[PDB]
Amino acid sequence: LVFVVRIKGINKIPPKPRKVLQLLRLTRINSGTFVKVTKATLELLKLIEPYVAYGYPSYSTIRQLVYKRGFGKINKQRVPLSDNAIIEANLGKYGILSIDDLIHEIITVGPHFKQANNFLWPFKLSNPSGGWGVPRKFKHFIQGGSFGNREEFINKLVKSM
Amino acid sequence: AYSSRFQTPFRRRREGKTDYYQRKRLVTQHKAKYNTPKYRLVVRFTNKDIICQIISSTITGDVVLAAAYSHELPRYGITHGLTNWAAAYATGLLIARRTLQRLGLDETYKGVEEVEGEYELTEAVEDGPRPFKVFLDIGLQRTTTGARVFGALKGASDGGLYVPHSENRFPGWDFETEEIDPELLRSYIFGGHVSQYMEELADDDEERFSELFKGYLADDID
Amino acid sequence: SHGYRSRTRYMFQRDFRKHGAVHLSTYLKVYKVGDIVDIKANGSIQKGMPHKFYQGKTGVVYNVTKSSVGVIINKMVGNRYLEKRLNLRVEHIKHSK
Amino acid sequence: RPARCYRYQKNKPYPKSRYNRAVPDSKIRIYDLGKKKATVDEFPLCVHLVSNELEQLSSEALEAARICANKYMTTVSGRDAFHLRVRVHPFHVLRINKMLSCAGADRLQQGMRGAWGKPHGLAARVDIGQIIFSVRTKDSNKDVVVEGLRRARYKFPGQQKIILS
RNA sequence: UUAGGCGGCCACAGCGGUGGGGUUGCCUCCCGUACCCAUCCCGAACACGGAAGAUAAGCCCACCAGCGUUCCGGGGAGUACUGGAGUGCGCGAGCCUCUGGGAAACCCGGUUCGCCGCCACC
RNA sequence: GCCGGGCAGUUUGACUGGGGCGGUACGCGCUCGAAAAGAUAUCGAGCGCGCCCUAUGGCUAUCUCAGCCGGGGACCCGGCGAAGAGUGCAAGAGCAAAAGAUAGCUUGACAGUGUUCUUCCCAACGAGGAACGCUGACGCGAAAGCGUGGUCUAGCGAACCAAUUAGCCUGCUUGAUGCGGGCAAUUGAUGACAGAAAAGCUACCCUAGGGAUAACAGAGUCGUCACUCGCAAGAGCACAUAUCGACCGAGUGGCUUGCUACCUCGAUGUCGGUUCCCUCCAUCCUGCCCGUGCAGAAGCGGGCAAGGGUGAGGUUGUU
RNA sequence: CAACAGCUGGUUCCAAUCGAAACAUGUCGAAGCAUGACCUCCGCCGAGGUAGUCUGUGAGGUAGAGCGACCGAUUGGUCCUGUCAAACUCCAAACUUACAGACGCCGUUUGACGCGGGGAUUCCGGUGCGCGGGGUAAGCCUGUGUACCAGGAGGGGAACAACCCAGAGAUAGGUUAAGGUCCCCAAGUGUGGAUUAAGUGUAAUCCUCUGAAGGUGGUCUCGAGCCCUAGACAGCCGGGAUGUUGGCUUAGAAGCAGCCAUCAUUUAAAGAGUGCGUAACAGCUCACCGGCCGAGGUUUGAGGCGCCCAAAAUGAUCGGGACUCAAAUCCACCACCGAGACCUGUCCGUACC
Repeated sequence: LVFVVRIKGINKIPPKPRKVLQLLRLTRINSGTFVKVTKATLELLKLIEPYVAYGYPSYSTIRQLVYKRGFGKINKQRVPLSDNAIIEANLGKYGILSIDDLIHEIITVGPHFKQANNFLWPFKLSNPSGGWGVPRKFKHFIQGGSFGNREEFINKLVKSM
Repeated sequence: AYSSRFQTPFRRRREGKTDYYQRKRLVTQHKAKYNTPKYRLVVRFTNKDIICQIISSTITGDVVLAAAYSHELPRYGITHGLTNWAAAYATGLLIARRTLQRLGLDETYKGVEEVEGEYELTEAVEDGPRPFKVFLDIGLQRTTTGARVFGALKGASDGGLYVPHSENRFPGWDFETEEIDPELLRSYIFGGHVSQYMEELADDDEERFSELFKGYLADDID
Repeated sequence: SHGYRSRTRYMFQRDFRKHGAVHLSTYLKVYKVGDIVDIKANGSIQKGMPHKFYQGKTGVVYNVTKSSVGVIINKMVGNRYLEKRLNLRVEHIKHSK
Repeated sequence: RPARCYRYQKNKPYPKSRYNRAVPDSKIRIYDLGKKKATVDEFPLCVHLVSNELEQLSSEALEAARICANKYMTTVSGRDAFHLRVRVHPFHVLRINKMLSCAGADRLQQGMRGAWGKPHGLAARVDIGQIIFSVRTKDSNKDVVVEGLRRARYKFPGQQKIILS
């Protein structure tokens, strides 16, 4: 799996990309969506590699961002979408414990956000940190740059929104 | 090989067998017992030997239903040279009455015939004897006037198979005559060329071969 | 100048190994009704040739007119209509992936 | 002169003799120096002449910078040692402002389309690291030939590296 | 097919070279022009007719790598080049890092002296 | 009928590194430019067509060259010889039992009517062109089949009017005759080639606009111009470097020139001169110095340095 | 007569949804039109559609490369050897592209895709980047793909259409982006380390920020060669034998223009001499010899900071002040500041239920 957050905005480029930011979802900055690593995937993210952060979050680092920014088809109450507002205690959308268990199945593979407990992407992240890498997107991770992968590189970024 | 910069054309090519740009020629007219990948009433020439084949192509195959090749003649018939036209009228005539109608000849197969009202019965064919056919391709060879290639065609024509060809691009007769000029129909073989080499000093016998042909048109074994 | 043999240069041309006449089999092969066929122009052909623009795209064969098969790119031209005019021979290749 | 809008490649092909005529002859004497024939290649001591730049030296550039080069190679007793090699030829033709084509900078003239520059000179071009013109013999002296090319470079638009044998 | 005919792919099949095979089953070379037919002149070829004689050509079979070609190992080379990103460097030309791809020449060693389809056939 | 700017009305095109002169990139074909689909500009590079052919068309049958060598630069015999000798014409492409050659036959270079593509990528638009059918009638072949002109892409032209081809329709109450009007189609021109019947001057000029576009000045630029630096071939009797100093390379200035066609055409007053102020170097003299191919004298070259100084007349509007 | 103009100017209330074209074909046409592309509105239709990616089946000859593969250029030698191509190709990408399936996204009350109809505006464009063609070049001319300006606010860049962040309902709290934290000015006179002495520099990009083929045993860092405890450098200090000016040559030629020879003697050692030098000598030097303590020495390449090739016009400049174990530069790093972006409360509009 991967987590995608679009650090760079789409000032105007590129057009083929930006198309494939949307379609992921995430039509904004600092938004975040979970993608399964598969073909018909991996192609798109690679295309949008310079735009966004990327990588496996650790789970229990994905639980953190589910609870804070979570779901609901329609943004509304039960805003926290905690375990209670996840798998149906009673009748309702369900799946598992409605917590880390949720971001357990997700991390391995399916189910997807909307598929179970049909509340969909995207994550709406705050974007803070002391700062993100060096300001301005650059070549990549091995340089001042938020670019690319690392399990516990997207952990910090994912953390502190 | 070479640097492989070049590509070589061969298939049948390389060493010659078939031609191309011919043998494609033949084929379009779907002929053979049935639809053919390549069909003919092949005529080959060998020193001291003439061969007639006949058959539609296969993916791998190029089968032949019935063959001639004076050599077998005389099965019945007689011992003489086989490298002459007479005795290359006989075959290609003997093949006819083998390929020509025995195993099967022109497009005749079990089941409904190819689209078109066509029925074939024993005896003269109804609705025209016209449907019998094969195209005869000399292989690599040279078209000449009365040439054995053509001659092979002449018998193995009046053998029932009907092949296109052009008259006046044959030996006439004489070299290979008809017994009687008023009736085209007859089995006819002549070897006049050699005959009259001497007058009838001795040796050659044209008379013997008419003998052969007599046997050919008739109820004979294989 | 302007004409069918416009700037083509390579697209039309077939070189060294495959030069001369081509096999009959391709142009004899029959396709029937909606069959997706690619279009191209094999060089060494002098008939049953489409234009030059539009060569390379697939179209769906439809009925045959004269000795030539309606096919051509039945398919769309650019992002557009399947406005199709097809007059291609079997000589140009058929088949689908 | 000066060579400025001459040796920077901001154009593309030709030379093409078909296309062009009235090319000036090169003023670059033979590109075969020293004793030829015998393989000089058997030698101690090696080479030089590396461009370290982009391109297009004119024949005006090479022909007095190369025999200038040879001149102080004469030290090795006329006909006795080394062979000098030049690499690339001045094929490449350049044209200069003949007011009819376009406007502004050269290879543009007056009007639009029209006079391409009229033929005036030819220059070979080179890459970042190519050997402009090399060859050596046994260590005749410390390296007279190395001294050669000192002078050889210093009449090339590029900064040439001596490069050790 | 202990030798054939028609092909597909169209050099892995090309170039060159060694060895083996038949005599009446095949392919030829071969023998010979009365005929059909033929050479701006020649039965050379084309065409026809035929088996006295051969395997020497061709052809078929086995094989050789020197050249050409194909593919592969290892080296060159993760080099040259490059899609995406960077308050990384440099006066600048230009370079670098991260990410995703990735060559050619040439060298050394193997591979390749066709593969496949239909038909007929001691 | 002829003469007839004496007089009247008009026209006298477009493109175009402003305009004009030159040219046409004004209709059309090929290679490249063109960035490996398609499309793609310039007064972009190379170069062609506005015909020619009754065979140089169509079909069928049959199918060895340049050149070299040897034997008697013509010709005859032999050998070598995959192609260096074709296909009307540009370029590019196609072609070998052929699309090329030779021989024979033949008129499909036919009439009629379509489908489609092109013209005009995408994406509408005519003439024209092409591909592929059918109906009818032929040609050649044994037959499949080929032939809708010349292997493919240039060789083209509206409406009105006339002439021409075959049959038919029709002309004002009516019949006959004459002479007309029409349906389909062929030929005749518009090359500024999707078609007006068409020469110039204006400094006597006028209007509408344009900085969409020139002259003058320009802020940007710095090829040009001025000056410098690096390297130092060479010359200077010997001696690179007292002095002179090429080739090549790197710069600085913004005094010349050019470019920008960027600024202004509801207007930024021309050249030269004059008068009056300030400045630049990169110093001509003067001060203080270094070198010398510095005896001295007179110089030559270099350094610091801008305090001060650095004119009068003859020709020419002249600078 | 209120002449006509394709030319300049002007054309007066609020708000909400969508939102261009500066291109193609024809035109006595290029300061204009028409028809297409493109914008909008309305009616119809009915279930799929395809801006992204992956795979499959196809199209391709540009980059590069190469030419004992055509072609045409282009060296030398007695087969070796030296070079090239916009109008070359035995090869050959990235990549663009037709079609299909898959995932994604989208559509069936927001009706897509598409069909028919009404209304346009528009056919002076421009800039950045990539690829270009012309030209010495241009804030040049002319293409192409794309994003932007035009018609786009707000934050940054000293100022500044298109450079960076960023695409914007009102109001509010919060956190960041670009960029910045010595002062002017919010936030550091931040940490570990090193370079720089030129005020280099404090200048991403660029008409705009120049600098190409002056000097520095100031100091730091890195590399390479050679010499050393058989005692180097100083390494440092001191010294620079007889035949003989070797023979020849030459005006001269005496160790040192050149040719030949390079012996012998006396020696602790000393070449018929390593370089400088003279007209030739002389003279200096090595080469060569003696002494001296004891450990590194010397030659050279590169980089960092600082110091003292490179000329312009009213008053110098990195935005300014001013800064040097930095407030410069490079390698790392920590904490902050800082938008209308992102998060968050309420409200408004619009669409839909």
